Amino acid sequence: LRPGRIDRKIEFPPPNEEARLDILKIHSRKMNLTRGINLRKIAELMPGASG
Amino acid sequence: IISTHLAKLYDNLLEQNLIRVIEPFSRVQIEHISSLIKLSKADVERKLSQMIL
Amino acid sequence: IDINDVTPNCRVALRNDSYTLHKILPNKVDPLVSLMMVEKVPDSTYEMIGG
Amino acid sequence: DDEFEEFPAEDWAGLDEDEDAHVWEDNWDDDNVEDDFSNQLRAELEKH
Amino acid sequence: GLPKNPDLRIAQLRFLLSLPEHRGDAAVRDELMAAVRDNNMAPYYEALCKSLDWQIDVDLLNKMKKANEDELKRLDEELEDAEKNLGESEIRDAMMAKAEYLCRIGDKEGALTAFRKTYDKTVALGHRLDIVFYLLRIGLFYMDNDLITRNTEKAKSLIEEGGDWDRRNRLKVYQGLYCVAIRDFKQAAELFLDTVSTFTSYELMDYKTFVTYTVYVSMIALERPDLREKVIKGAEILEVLHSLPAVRQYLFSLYECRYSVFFQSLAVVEQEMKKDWLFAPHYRYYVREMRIHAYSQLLESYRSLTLGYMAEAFGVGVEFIDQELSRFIAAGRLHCKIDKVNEIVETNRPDSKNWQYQETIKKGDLLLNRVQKLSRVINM
Amino acid sequence: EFLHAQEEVKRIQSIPLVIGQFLEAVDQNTAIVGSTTGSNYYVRILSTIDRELLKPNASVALHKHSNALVDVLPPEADSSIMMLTSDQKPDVMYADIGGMDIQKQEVREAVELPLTHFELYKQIGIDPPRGVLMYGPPG
Repeated sequence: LRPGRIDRKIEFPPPNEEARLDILKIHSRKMNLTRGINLRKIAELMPGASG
Repeated sequence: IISTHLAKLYDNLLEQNLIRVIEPFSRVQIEHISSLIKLSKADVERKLSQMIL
Repeated sequence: IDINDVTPNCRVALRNDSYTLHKILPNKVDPLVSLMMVEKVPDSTYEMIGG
Repeated sequence: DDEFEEFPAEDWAGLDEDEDAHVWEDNWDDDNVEDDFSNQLRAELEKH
Repeated sequence: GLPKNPDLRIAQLRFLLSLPEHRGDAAVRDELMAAVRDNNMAPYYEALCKSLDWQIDVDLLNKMKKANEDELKRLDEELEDAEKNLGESEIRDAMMAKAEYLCRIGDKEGALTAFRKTYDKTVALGHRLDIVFYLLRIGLFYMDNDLITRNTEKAKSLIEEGGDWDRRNRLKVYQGLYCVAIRDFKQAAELFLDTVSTFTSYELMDYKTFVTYTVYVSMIALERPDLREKVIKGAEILEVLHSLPAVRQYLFSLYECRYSVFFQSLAVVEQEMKKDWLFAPHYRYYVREMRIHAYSQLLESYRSLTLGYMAEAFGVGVEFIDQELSRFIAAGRLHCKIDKVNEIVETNRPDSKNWQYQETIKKGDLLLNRVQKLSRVINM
Repeated sequence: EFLHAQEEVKRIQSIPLVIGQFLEAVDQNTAIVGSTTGSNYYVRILSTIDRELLKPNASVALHKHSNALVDVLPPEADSSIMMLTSDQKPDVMYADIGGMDIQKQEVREAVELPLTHFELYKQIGIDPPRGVLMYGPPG
């Protein structure tokens, strides 16, 4: 973290509802999912979950 | 539930009964098989056609 | 054998009676770095990482 | 190669454009001109 | 999960009008006219009048061209505003909107050029696949076979590079429709069965129509065991069919060997397929193949049979069955011979050993031809 | 005469040989072998040896003095013996265990289900597990 090197730093809180839904979509993209799969309802049923 | 499954059990038993009846034969008659299994000739013939298929 | 081919970290074969380099045996480079390119990284975008 | 110059290639005088050029499978029976199998069955039922 | 653009019901209605029988369908004409009025398709209205020799309602077409020009100039101005300052994103959306409206109005070439430019600028794989899907749908709407093939290959290449399995399944459905178009019913049935449980392309057809198409292709492409394990015992297919008494009867008649009902169902299906735009070309091949399939199914369990019995089973006369069996035996489809002095249909299914010997002779002759040609060519 | 010579070159396969490990093939007629004495060598391969059998890290027998690769032993000599499965086989049935139905399902699925099926495992995008970790309190 010395000047002249990688000094800038960005923080990451635990994901919120929208972030959780997006991560679920990203990780479920490459899977055979049936019609009318409500990943939003899955995210709601999964509160306070991490990556 | 037993009533629901009675039809399938009947079909399976008819299949096995026909097999057992026609086991000791090479050119048995459909009329004779019907007489042995106590069913109509048309029904026995149709079931045998389905079994061959 | 020309010394220029006797590079650091290369397997060699030494004779029995007197250790005398007489061959440059094949070496396993083992490149472990050419297997983590993800090209342009398609389908990884801000819109779908919303949040 | 032994290009068979003696036998000429068919003349392209007309060279009409392809009528339909459908590429499915051709098959011989398609040429037959039937009479609407539905109508055939209706006639068969009517005449018993 | 995609736009209804171009609306394929428009293609269906245009085909219905082109058909000589229904060219006077007042109701169909009204529905097509309402759709074109709402969507403001000036190029399509011009083309439709040119093709159908219909009078041009210049009163409507005037305001319609006015609205089209207004919208086009709006889109061009918005695109210019985007490119002036905004970097990407907005400009791509502007081009997408312009091309989408051009497709919605019907300008084939303008829409294709706009989509090509949009694809050239776009870099997101999802958006690239969306563009390719728009082009594939245009090719389906206008039965542009070369465009369809090129876009299918491009979409396959994109999916290989990497893409969502949702888009994979959508591509499967698109390929299935194209296969039905070009008469590849085996692949059509395979893809449709694979996508029966993962159907999201409501842009192309309703789910009921999709299941009917899957049933139709399956009973012609699938043997009895596969038809048993997949279609008739398919939970989703049965669930959908519960609301389609005709298609269920059509399938179960063949499966259960109720041949008169099967023939009636095929009779109605013939008219349905002829009216349908996708199946209309192959509306006789399917019927003939289904008839051959039924005859072969009946004969598969009979060494000898009576033409009277066949006629009774199929609910037809003796002469009709005689003609059909003669035609198919001559064509080489059915394995049987007809005895007329005594009306018997003796079966003549080949012996496996002998069929294998003939196949070996044929294939080995081809291979030996090729080997001899290679040996000769080696020195000259 | 070639057939005769092949049989006469086998006297280089005298009984008191030294087991080794075949590492890499250099030119053909040569190779690099790791003896069990703890040293590697650049040695010659006997012509009669079937080169199909020289899989990497395959057990081989070397001449005691020359250390020449002379024979390719069966796949494994090995010192980590395998379960005799006739007298060393445990006597604990599945029934002797009570409950643990979920654990039994998971264990007999992760190391028998991939053995079976496998035509459903990729269809849904998940990959079969290489191993299983059983963790819990003491007993």
